[PDB]
Amino acid sequence: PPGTVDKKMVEKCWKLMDKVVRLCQNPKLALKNSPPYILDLLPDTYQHLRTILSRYEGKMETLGENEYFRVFMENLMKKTKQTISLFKEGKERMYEENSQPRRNLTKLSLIFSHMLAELKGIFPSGLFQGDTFRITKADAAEFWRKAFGEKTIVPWKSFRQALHEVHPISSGLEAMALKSTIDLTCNDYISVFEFDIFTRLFQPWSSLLRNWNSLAVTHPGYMAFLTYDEVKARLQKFIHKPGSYIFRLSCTRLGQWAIGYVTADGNILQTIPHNKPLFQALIDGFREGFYLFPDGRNQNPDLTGLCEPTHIKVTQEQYELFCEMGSTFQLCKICAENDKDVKIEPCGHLMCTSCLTSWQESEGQGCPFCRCEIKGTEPIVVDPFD
Ligand SMILES: [Ca+2]
Ligand SMILES: [Zn+2]
Ligand SMILES: [Zn+2]
Repeated sequence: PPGTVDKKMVEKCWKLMDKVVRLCQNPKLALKNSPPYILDLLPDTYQHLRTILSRYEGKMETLGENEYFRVFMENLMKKTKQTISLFKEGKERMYEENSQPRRNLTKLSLIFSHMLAELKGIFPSGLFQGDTFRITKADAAEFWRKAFGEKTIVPWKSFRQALHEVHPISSGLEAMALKSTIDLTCNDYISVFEFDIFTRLFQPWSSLLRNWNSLAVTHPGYMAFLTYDEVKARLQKFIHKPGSYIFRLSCTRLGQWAIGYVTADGNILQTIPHNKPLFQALIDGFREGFYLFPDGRNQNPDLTGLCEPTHIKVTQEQYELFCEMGSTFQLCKICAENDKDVKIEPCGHLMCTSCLTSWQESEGQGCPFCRCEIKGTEPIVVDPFD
């Protein structure tokens, strides 16, 4: 895997994508129009795929041999069947908002959003431009070329080992946490589009992982992907506390941050740092007295050490908590399909049985997360009532 793409497969994905549309059109659901919107993202993906097939009408063989497209269509079918099955098992819970199956539909919608953004970035106007994809940051670009050359997409394991040579990765828990941020399409593959977005968010390249640890992993202000209405909702509690701020990612504008803050008048405003790294904007904003309380907390981090040449560490408890951020606690964070049903001793990490088995059968060393020895295992129930 992944195998070549036949026209019979593309017709199969379309039959699947349509089934998801029919399910989400249900008035009993009453989805949110705010991005990501799956009822718009799917027909756009379909309409763009036709554009791709339109340009490769006379040259279909070369399209099926394209490594990126084989991966994309593989993930498209997997993420679509995952959504269809989500409606199947969830049953009545889908209708009640803020339910665990319903929340997973939001996570999947965000991934479908990331997929279309990647497809339009790699196939502009329906033509493959992957090998000539320009990585914005220079220092990040020369790294990719040295390690992967003209490759559009690479396996996570290959990407992890490569990045490890320049920016050290102390443990597998840091690796899994790193993957949760950079692997937008969630297909165990890293593309130039994904790599570009990440290296733009956590610039400079010289202190890449040292920036990501201090801005996302251990920073209360980090909110990942949120809607502006969701930013107003959380900051509304601290509307009587000028200086209260949070920063988020936007699915409609990848690669840049959006900082929400509380004024003295009692308003919630929102700015976008443009040409300076996030920590440089937070430091300056801290001196100005606008960015004072991350998530309303009186303990604001000192990021001034990032400008200096060199030097902080992160607990493994913080890495594990970061992995549980972008989704619900129910989901296994390895496959992001099945729910947890087994606990590993003595590290206490949770997962599903299929992943643990797949890791052991693949001659893996110990726990899939921390790679520590497995003394014993015990089963857990994640959905006790339903
Ligand atoms: Ca990916
Ligand atoms: Zn799993
Ligand atoms: Zn473990």
